[PDB]
Amino acid sequence: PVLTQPPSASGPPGQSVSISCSGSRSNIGTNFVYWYQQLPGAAPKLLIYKNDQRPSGVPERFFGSKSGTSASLAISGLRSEDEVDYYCAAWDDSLSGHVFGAGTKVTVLGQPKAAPSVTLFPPSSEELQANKATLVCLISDFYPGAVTVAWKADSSPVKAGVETTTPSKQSNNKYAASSYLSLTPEQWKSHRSYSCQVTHEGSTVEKTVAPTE
Amino acid sequence: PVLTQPPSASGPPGQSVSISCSGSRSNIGTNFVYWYQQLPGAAPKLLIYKNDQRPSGVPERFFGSKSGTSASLAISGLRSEDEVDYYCAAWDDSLSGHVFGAGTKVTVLGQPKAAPSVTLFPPSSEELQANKATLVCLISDFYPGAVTVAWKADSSPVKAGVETTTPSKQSNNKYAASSYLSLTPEQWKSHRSYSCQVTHEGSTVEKTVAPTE
Amino acid sequence: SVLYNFAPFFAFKCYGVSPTKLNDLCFTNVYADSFVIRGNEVSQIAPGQTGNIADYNYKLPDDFTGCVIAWNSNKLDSKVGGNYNYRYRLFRKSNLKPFERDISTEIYQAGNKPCNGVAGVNCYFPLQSYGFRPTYGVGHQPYRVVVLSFELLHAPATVCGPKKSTNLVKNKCVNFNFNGLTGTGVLTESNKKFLPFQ
Amino acid sequence: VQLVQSGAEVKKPGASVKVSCKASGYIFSDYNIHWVRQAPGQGLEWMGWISPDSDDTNYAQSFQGRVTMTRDTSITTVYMELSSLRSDDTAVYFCARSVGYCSLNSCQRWMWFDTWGQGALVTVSSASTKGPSVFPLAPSTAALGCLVKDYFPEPVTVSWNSGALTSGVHTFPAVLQSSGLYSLSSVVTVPSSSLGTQTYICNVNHKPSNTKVDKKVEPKS
Repeated sequence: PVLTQPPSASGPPGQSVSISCSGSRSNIGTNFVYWYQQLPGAAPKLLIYKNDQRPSGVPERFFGSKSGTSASLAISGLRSEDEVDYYCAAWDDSLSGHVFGAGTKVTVLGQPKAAPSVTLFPPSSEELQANKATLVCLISDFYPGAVTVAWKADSSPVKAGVETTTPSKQSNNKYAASSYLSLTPEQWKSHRSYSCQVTHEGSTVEKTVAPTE
Repeated sequence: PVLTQPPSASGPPGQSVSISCSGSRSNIGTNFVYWYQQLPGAAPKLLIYKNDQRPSGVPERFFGSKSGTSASLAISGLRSEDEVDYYCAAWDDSLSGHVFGAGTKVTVLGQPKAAPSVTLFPPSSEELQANKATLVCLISDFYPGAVTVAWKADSSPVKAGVETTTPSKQSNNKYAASSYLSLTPEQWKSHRSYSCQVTHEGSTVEKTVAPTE
Repeated sequence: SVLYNFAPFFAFKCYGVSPTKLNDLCFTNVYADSFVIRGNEVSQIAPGQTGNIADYNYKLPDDFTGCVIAWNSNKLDSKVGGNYNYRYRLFRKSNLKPFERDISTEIYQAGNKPCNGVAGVNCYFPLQSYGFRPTYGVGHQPYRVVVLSFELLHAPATVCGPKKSTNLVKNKCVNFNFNGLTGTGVLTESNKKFLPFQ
Repeated sequence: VQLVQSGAEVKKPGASVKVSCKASGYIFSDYNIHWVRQAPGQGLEWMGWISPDSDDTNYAQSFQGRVTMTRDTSITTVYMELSSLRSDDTAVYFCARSVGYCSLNSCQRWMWFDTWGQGALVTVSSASTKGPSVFPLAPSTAALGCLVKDYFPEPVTVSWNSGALTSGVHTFPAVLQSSGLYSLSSVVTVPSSSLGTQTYICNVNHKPSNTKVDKKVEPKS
């Protein structure tokens, strides 16, 4: 048996939300359910233990309960400046080991899109003198994330190890992503025009450079 | 498949509470989840429809959400004077009929016990004129309820159709219960002492009468 | 002749033979199918046209051989509440081949999340219903759009309208027409005994 | 909107009953009325919808022929002819209002139940109504009361001192006996100094039997 959790929690601020952790008959009900939360880039911390008492260090803000197969963790609204992922833990006698949930990250609920800016950097001659050539293009100044970057030689797209890095959230309220592509100098100089396209879920721009300067 | 709900919800006032309604794969997710609540002794009323719209007639107090198999109805605190049972409804294509939940009744969370008082009423001569005899004893002025009443002949408690009525809530902040037992005049006059005992979860008192007056 | 007494129409532009010359050319196979759409969706029901309901529910190829018959219907399919029976499917995978119906109930996925029955932030139900109220305007009312398609070179002609029968004239040299057997002569009652198949 | 109707009469097993909730204030040709029963201590079960225009209704997986359905556009009230009433049918019957229109089996997912109000009481029972022959019950501060038996159906009203006493008058819950009888108990409290001196009476009124008995209570002799 594998314990399941939603990938993310959709919770708007100003009104109460909660999460559920469904299990099994030998996992939930006969044993207590513990909830854990971790800060982004830091250590976790227990939230509710034994389903009715709470640790010292948290105000009267959270509530947790267990009812049969699933256990609910009632939350009094949501703070926009404090968003953490939640965990669900229990015990199974047949597995004889602690089982942890998938992890539910609470997300707030609408902002308009922005205008992305794309740049493309051709390799320098010092890279080409080592019998190698790599191409990288970057996307920035866009909100929100979840973008896909693909290469194009203005005649047909090329797939020679194309990867798409996951977007990362910065501190200036802006999402960023990049794509890398490494080739050989024979194929790099075969095409005199290279570009990459970005997908802003409705917006697409092209950054065309030349392999001269 | 059948839809399950907890028999009752344990919710303290002043803190957020929520309920979960787990179903099947063809029942939740692909179809919207509707929550219904009814007054004690009156008609029901819909609470949340289509999981993000609310009907006109309720303030911005309640919230409902759905996440995969289970749907959560988050409640921002609890009013002691307003406690109602909650329902969960959905649709299943295979069963081709609407399915309703078991019903979750919210309950507040600690008061000390009281002193029960028990009386026993022997049958009158007019009842014995009809070649019949019934014995009834009653319990009142006890808090909380969940009491069990059994008869006693001071030598051997008798089982000739012994039943136990469920406790009922009155208006003067107390519960009440009773037990009935109908017999024949031959067995009724066989024993010269009859009594019944009550179980107030820690205290037991006896009410002994005589079949003379 | 029983075609134009079915309320005033809304769109009757055609892309081929004239509707009045259909009696002069006898066909062999004609198709009939009907549906209801919003009044803002009547425009894109055409050979080679894009739109919302253009490539996801019903498409038309270049060769059409017919046209639509769209009129106003607001006192059969419109209620003071809702009419949720009619629906349109727009969360589809790819292009739809014209003249091909499709029915499905699986939840469409718009991302990389594997949805096998769940409806997440990227997976949505592919069947969206309409809403028909008198509060809605003329451009938001259901129109019973019916389209007729004609087929050629499958069989000899068997479907076409009336033949305009007339009276009979006796004892006069006139020209006649008996099931394509032309000729000029005088009609006279016979005494022969024809077999009942000739 | 409104859903007021009359209370359903108690039916023995193997009988027929009709229930109908009045519809007014609108036109009864655009909203499909529903029906559902509220079983005590558990959930609800559903059988189908009623379109008030034509014959296009269906049935559920568990109810094939036990429910029969009939519309009436002249009075704009739906009619029902229930058959084969058993012990599982004992529940209150509510007609559920619906918004929109739904003829097929895939259009009601956006539909939500609009209005509930004042259902009827249906209880399937073998032993049924009958005139009571209740005899006084002897008493044991002191307590006294009169217990009602051999009557059908629930409930009855116990009034003491011709309705001049109200405090302490509580209707104790009854149970389903093997013979089908009920037992509603009402008790009052008097001081022990007056037990056989002051005359005490209690009145129990039976609605279908039209029997009103002002029975005086006496100690056992």
